Amino acid sequence: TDSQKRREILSRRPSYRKILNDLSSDAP
Amino acid sequence: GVRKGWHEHVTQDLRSHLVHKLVQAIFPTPDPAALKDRRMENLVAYAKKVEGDMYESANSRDEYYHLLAEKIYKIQKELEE
Repeated sequence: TDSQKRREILSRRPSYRKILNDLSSDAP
Repeated sequence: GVRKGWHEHVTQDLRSHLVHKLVQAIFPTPDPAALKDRRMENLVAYAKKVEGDMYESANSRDEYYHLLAEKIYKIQKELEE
């Protein structure tokens, strides 16, 4: 629920996606 | 079994890196020596607690990833900004 809310809202703010991508690229 | 099975895909190296990533995202470490300062040490400790907590909550590496990157986001976009 809180998961869904945070994800849903932050998905509307792509800096979150950039952080995801960066985390994936940086951390093995 | 174990930490919801997925454990095997996240070795201590990856954990340590993720802790480092959290630390850096919270406070951009200028040089490793900085970690020796209690100020930084506290952030390192907090990062480990967070990382561990997330690990012991997430039922998948995907969820764990979401929560970690989300945490980073919040700490900047929610907290300061």
